[PDB]
Amino acid sequence: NKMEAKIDELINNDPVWSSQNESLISKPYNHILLRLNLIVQINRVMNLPKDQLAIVSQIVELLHNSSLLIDDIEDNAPLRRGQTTSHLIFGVPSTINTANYMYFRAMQLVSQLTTKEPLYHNLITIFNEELINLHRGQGLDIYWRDFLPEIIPTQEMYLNMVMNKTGGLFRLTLRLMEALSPSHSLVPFINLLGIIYQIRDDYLNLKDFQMSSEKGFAEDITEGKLSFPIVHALNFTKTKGQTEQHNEILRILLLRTSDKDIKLKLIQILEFDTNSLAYTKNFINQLVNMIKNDNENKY
Amino acid sequence: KNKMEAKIDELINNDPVWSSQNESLISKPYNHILLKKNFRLNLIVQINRVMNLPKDQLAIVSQIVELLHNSSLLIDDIEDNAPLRRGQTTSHLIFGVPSTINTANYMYFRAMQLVSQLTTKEPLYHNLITIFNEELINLHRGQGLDIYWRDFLPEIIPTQEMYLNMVMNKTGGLFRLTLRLMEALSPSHGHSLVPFINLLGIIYQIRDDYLNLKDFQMGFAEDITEGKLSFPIVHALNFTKTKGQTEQHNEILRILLLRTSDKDIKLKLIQILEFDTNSLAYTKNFINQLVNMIKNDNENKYLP
Ligand SMILES: CC(C)=CCC/C(C)=C/CC/C(C)=C/COP(=O)(O)OP(=O)(O)O
Ligand SMILES: CC(C)=CCC/C(C)=C/CC/C(C)=C/COP(=O)(O)OP(=O)(O)O
Ligand SMILES: [Mg+2]
Ligand SMILES: [Mg+2]
Ligand SMILES: [Mg+2]
Ligand SMILES: [Mg+2]
Repeated sequence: NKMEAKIDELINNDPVWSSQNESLISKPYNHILLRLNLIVQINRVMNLPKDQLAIVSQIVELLHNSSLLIDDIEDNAPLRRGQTTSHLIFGVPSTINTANYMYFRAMQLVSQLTTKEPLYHNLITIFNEELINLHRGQGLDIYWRDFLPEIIPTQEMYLNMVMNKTGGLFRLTLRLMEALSPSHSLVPFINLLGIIYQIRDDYLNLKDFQMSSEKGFAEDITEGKLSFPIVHALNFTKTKGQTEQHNEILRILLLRTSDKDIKLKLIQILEFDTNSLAYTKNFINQLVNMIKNDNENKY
Repeated sequence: KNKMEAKIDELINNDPVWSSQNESLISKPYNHILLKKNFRLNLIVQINRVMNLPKDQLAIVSQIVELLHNSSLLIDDIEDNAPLRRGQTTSHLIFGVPSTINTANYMYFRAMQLVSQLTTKEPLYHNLITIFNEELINLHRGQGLDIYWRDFLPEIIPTQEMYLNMVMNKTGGLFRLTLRLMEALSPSHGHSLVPFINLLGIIYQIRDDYLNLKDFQMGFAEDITEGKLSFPIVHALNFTKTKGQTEQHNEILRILLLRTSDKDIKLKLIQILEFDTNSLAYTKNFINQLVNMIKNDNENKYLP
């Protein structure tokens, strides 16, 4: 009976959870803690009170930092922001759980943006839709990389995955803001910005290695990722009939090598053989021009 | 310059592109575990006898539960480095850890979208999202504490109480989630059945822990390989500690820390549990006491 009593108290109450415990499972997340400027610039247009902007901001940082914990497991990364990745320190298991834990903490902050039922309903739908999109882009990015060469994505395919994957968070922040704006839509512009952002990340990952084997590590090659330059090189070589080059590119990616000279041979293949690096640079300026060269404010 | 801008223009002005083919690719890890219910759907069907939801609504709740459950297994298996799930090879060993994690997470939000099709009644919908959000936070708290104890062993040796609060959260979360949504949707229903569903969740987990050691002794006893702080183990470790049985307490710990697949060694542990601590007999008596609170609930305190 003393057991059955202690048990009756257990089941007739909320599940117990201390802050000691909160601390123990937040380890992976706190470690990565060791944007915004953008949210501020856009708010000049949305005019959200500071209190509400703060929450939108905490929400995005929670989803973002969490994404990195996961992406680093998925991409098998050893370094983020210059430190060892959380999963290498605390393990893949805790990191997955903590990161997924944070997704829901973020969802939980949404009920603090409003007390109005209809408005709340739209913030949840937005949250849910963009998260579904983020996983869709990420899903494809991982599939192409891991089942290569089952699928050699074209430039258009890569661009759509980028819309979902990177455009996803950009759109979630904006759409939340537009829905809260007490005050055309900026989504298209934010979509373009996300694309510019992802192709630039892809680009610099290799450029900061071709210039200094101590500026970047061209980790993307190690991961075997189908970056923008890589997608350009694989299609270019197939189209120009460069079978050997096409195949050597695949081989190097499939190796998942940390060899600096092998990574540098691939970067130079993109440099002189396929001109993927020039192509990517020029593609980035063109995308930026669409913006800088918009006097009619269509963006 | 000009045709490339035309295409980028079309691209950024449209919703993100997604095909049915892409959906198949992203679902492979999921559809793979589907080849594994009429016992999860059974309890839902019986409980509806008390909640009386319109069938199609009941189907949605149902679909939501298959998604969360199945996706949780995809992740638990990665998290527990399990080679087998219900007989076949786990998805992460076939499709890889990356796709598996992502596909399971993708399903979490798919399940969340289903929730907003259970009703459009603004008030009610908020209670459904709160419930969903609340139980997923709890499930993750339980899961995180179970993983922590296992991966940090022997830093913290949980007590029985501790193991039970962890269970309320972990396993009880999906049970409560289902129940609470059903109850909030109910058109009818007496006292809340959460307490009963909580007790049901505890029985289920401990039963799971017990059977995993007992099906081996009679089941590969994977829980030993994983180094999991199960109910019998939590009992063996505290019992031995309390009896100042130093060398057995340590031998238990050495074996769990071996993360071994050696049947001889897994057996050496099961025997410490039978002959030294009697943890298996003790776990058995515990499940029985828990079930008796149900079989002897003439007052209908927990039962409907
Ligand atoms: C926002 C959110 C909750 C997302 C959940 C799904 C998820 C893990 C998305 C990945 C987000 C992302 C763009 C990571 C970095 O991309 P990358 O692969 O190029 O990695 P890098 O930043 O190191 O270049
Ligand atoms: C419901 C949901 C969305 C969950 C997501 C988070 C997650 C990984 C939950 C696992 C829940 C659970 C009790 C799994 C099995 O327990 P176990 O560790 O004893 O493993 P086993 O049941 O295979 O023996
Ligand atoms: Mg990455
Ligand atoms: Mg990535
Ligand atoms: Mg498990
Ligand atoms: Mg587990």
